[PDB]
Amino acid sequence: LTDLVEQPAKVMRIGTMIKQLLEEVRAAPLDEASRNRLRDIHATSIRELEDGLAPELREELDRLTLPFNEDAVPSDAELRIAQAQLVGWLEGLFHGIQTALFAQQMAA
Amino acid sequence: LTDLVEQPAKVMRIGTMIKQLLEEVRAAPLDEASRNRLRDIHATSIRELEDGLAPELREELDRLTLPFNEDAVPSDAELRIAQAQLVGWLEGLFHGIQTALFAQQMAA
Amino acid sequence: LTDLVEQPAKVMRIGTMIKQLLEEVRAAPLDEASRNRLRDIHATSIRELEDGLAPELREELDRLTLPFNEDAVPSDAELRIAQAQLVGWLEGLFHGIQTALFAQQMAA
Amino acid sequence: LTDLVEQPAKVMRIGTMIKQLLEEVRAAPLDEASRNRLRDIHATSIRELEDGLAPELREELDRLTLPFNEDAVPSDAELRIAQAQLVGWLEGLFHGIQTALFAQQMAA
Amino acid sequence: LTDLVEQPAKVMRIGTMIKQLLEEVRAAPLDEASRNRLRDIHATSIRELEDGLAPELREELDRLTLPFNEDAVPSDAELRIAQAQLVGWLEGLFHGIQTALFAQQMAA
Amino acid sequence: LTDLVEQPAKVMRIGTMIKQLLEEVRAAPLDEASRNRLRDIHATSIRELEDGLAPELREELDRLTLPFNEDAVPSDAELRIAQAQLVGWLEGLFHGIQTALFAQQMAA
Amino acid sequence: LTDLVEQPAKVMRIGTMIKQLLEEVRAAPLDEASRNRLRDIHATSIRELEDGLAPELREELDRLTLPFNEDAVPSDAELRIAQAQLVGWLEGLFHGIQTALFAQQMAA
Amino acid sequence: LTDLVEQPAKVMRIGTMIKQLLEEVRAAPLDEASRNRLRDIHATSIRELEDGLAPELREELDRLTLPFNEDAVPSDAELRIAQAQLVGWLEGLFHGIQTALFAQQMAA
Amino acid sequence: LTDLVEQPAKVMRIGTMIKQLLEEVRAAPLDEASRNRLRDIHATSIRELEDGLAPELREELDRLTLPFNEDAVPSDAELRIAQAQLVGWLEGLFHGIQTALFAQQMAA
Amino acid sequence: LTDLVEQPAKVMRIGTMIKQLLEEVRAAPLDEASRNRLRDIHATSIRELEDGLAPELREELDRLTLPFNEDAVPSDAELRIAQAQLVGWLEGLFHGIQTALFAQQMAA
Amino acid sequence: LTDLVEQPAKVMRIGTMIKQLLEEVRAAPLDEASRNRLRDIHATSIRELEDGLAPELREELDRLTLPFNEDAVPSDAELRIAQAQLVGWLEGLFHGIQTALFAQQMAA
Amino acid sequence: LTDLVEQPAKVMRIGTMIKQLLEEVRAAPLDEASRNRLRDIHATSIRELEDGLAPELREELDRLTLPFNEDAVPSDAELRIAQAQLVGWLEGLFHGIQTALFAQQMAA
Repeated sequence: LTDLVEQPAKVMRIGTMIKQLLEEVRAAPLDEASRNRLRDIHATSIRELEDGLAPELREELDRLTLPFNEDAVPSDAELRIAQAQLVGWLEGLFHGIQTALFAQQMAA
Repeated sequence: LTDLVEQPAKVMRIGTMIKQLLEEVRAAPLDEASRNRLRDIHATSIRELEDGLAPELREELDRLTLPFNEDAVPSDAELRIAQAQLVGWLEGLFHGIQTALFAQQMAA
Repeated sequence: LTDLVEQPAKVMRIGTMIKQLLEEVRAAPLDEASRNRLRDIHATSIRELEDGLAPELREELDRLTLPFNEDAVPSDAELRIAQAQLVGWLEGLFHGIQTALFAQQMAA
Repeated sequence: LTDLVEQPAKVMRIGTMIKQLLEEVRAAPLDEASRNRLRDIHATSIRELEDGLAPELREELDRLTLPFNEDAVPSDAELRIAQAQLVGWLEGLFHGIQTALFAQQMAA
Repeated sequence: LTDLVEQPAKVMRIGTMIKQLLEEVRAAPLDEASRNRLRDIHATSIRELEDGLAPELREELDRLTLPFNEDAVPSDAELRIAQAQLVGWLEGLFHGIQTALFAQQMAA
Repeated sequence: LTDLVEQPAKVMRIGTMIKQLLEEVRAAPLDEASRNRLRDIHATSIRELEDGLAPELREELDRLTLPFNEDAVPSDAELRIAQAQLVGWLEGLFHGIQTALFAQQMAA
Repeated sequence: LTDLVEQPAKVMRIGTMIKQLLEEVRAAPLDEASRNRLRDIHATSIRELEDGLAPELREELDRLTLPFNEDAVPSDAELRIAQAQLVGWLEGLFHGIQTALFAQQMAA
Repeated sequence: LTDLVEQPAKVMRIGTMIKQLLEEVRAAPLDEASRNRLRDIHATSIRELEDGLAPELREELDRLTLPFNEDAVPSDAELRIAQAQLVGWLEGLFHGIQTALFAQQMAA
Repeated sequence: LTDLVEQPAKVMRIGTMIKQLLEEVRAAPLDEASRNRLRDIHATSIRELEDGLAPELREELDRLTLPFNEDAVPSDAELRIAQAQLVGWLEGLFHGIQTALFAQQMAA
Repeated sequence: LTDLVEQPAKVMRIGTMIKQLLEEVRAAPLDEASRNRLRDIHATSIRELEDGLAPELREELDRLTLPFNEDAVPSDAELRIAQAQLVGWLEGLFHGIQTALFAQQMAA
Repeated sequence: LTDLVEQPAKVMRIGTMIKQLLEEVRAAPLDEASRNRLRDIHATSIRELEDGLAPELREELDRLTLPFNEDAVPSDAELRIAQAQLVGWLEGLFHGIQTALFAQQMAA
Repeated sequence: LTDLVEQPAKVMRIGTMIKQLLEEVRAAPLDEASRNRLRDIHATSIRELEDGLAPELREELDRLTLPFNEDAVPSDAELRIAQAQLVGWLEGLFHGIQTALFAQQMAA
């Protein structure tokens, strides 16, 4: 299925980034400036993520994803929600790749 | 196994996404916007779950599933209930899958 | 005997869904909307369990369970009670099944 | 001894159900509705327990058990006493079962 | 000495019951109804206990035991005292039986 | 060993009873009735202890023992002292017994 | 040497009785009746220890101990002090004995 | 991949420096002077990071990174966001390095 | 060295007695009576310690020790200082004993 | 490569001095005298580090570090920031060195 | 180097003493009488310490040591300072002796 | 090693002394007298440290060292800084020493 993740080095790069940033948001509350920043960051990280994925997962991700509004600073809640979604989605994707590796390299 | 899960990678993917989002709802209370977003995510996530499930499990899931009304923003409580339901349903589903796998690996 | 649980995949599934939901009700209090929602879920979840059980256990479960009243929203308490009973009943059913399997595969 | 518990699967089911509900009573205080439901559950559960027990133990259990007064809702305390009793009685019963069983497995 | 405990399955049954009920009394305070109930329970459990014991221990137990008054509800303290007495007495009795088993089955 | 404990089962029995009751006195404060009952239990328990002890230990125990006056209800403190005394005396007694047993099992 | 503790069974007995009683005085405060009681127990317990000791240690212990005054109820403090001294003295005596035994059975 | 990180020693240095400083930001709130210094450190550190990275990753990092507004002192929050990002990006980068490396060491 | 502690059993007894009493001083504050008793115990205990020590260590201990002023009751603090000193002096003494002893047992 | 750290003894020395000092600033707040003192120590400590580094790392470190102003006492915060940066920078430098050594001694 | 500590049994004796007494000072605050006492003790312990040391360490110790004033009771702080100095000095000295023993007895 | 530490026993001695005194300063706040004494100890301890160090390390230490002015009593903060500095410098020094020792023991 590895046909799904075109650039894996890149997806565990960005996924690790977003995971880290979410762990930051939990730490302590943000101000308008920070929340704004993290929105921008989220848009860019999804751009870069679609690049490292096959059209299958690009479009699935697009279907699950809700872009943000720029006319308003999103809440610390919306930021937690938006990033947690991507963290779960990625962690389940790599669960797929690694379970495939273990079963197959077990036969072999 | 096929009679259960047509697309295993996809159902585990989406399942992890829902589990993580349930962990966020538990983390701290949401606002009007975030709980709205999570309502959407819940709807779309069921959409995407139906694809990787045989029609039996499609319809069983539907019988267990409770759509939200777009005429009111649901409470953090309803969101905890809706997401928790899919998390339990999914884990009992995959527990079935693994009992089947262990049966095969015991047979051969 | 084994003929008691006609569909084992399905009862471990639904059982896990009830287990999770009870854990949510314990988490923090629900509102009229949420607890109403779990009434619905409890009624249909029993339906779906009855599908996966032999006439013996269908009829026993029917004797032990007290359907909810549609005429009023049940308490956070009654929901814990109703879910807990099926959780204990199922966990004891599966304890019977697994001690039986260990007995047989201990024989052979 | 074997003659004591004629239906083992059923007495283990019912037992686990009773123990689980007792732990719910511990969780948080119940309302009049919940206390009523849990009383019923207690009565019906003794009904189902007598079935899987030899008349000897049927009658000993009945001598140790105390029906409730249907003219009044029992306290969360009376429910704790009654269920606690059946939980202890049951574990002390099966403890008999497995001490004899282990004696047999050591014998052969 | 096993000549002492005529019906052992029964004494570890009841002993386990009373132990459990005492663990309940410690949990949280009782009302008049519960304390009354637990008195009744104590009388019956001693009746059933004397049955499973040789005349030796029946009468020793009688000498150590103080029946309750029915003209008054005993305190949570008297109930703790009364049951703790029987729990200690039983646990020391089974200490006797099991130390005998280990020493003798060691020689043998 | 005989020169110490004429009836070992009985002295260990009663000893455990006293230890458990001391654990209850520690648990929470008693009332007029319960502390009265425990006074009785203490008297009777010494009665029963004398039987399983050689006359030497009968009289040594008596020299260490302090009867209560039936003209006043003793404090929870006096009860803690009286019961603690027998618990220590008994454990040092049985510690003597086990040093003797280990001597025999080392000899043969 | 070993001739110092004439009756070892008795001194480990009484020693354990003093150890327990000190642990009670620490538990919670005593009243005039209880602490009076421990005065009596301390005086006779020393008597009974003197029985089980060679002239050497009888006379040394007499030099170290300060009998109590019968003319006043001793403090919770003096009782802890008086009991603690015999506890340390005995524990050091038995440490000597056990290091001697290990030395001898190390020799042979 | 190897082509991705051209100067490994240098990118690891800079990374550890950034992670350490982020943990200082967590330690306690900073003053305007400290926030200014740490901003500078952030800018200079991205300068030094671009050097040890292939133009591919140079440009991806630049697309993900957000320069600060020198016309105002950023919050302790913006500093937490920016450094947190580079820490996640870096660990997800080197995670790529060692997953490929381990693949090679398993191959040969 | 061996020449240093002429009576080892006795110095170990006295030491354990002193250490135990110091821990009582720690337990809770003493009264004038207890402080007086414990002073006496301190004086008498140094008397008994000098006996089991060679004149060398007899005199070194006397040079390090400070008699108390019998014209006034010493604080719980002075008692902590004096006993604490003898406890440290004693452990540092026997530490000498066993370091030399272990040297011998490694030699042969 | 190894030619980067000209004097390794000296840089682990000075590095440990900075590590400890940062741990003190965290311990409890400093005064104008102390924090002035750490300004001096930071400036000279960088000097002494530059001695033990190849031209490469001297110049890089110079680019990353921001000397302090002699015209004002720096905050407890700036001191933590300034020390933390060198702590991370050094720890990353030595992580590079040790992974290189393990690589070489893994080769041979 | 053992030429340095002339009487080792004595230095670990006194060192252990002073260590213990310092652990006492930390426990709870002293009164004028106790602090005075512990000063006296410190002077004497240094006298006895110089005896068990070669002139080298006698004079080094003298150079590091600050005698106390007798015209004033030193603070609990000065007493902690004075004793901690000696505890550190001694522990470093014995670190020297024991590291010498291990390296040499390793060659040998 | 000689090029580093001319007198190893002495530098480790004094180092441990300084470490212990730093532990006391941390323990609890000092007075005018104690902090004065520790100033002296710090000066003298550097005096004594210079002896066991090659002239290189003498002068490096001096470049890192900051004397106190005898015209003012330094704060507990300055003392924490001054002592912490020597503790870090010393540990990085001895860490260098042990890397050298392990090099020798790996070579031979």
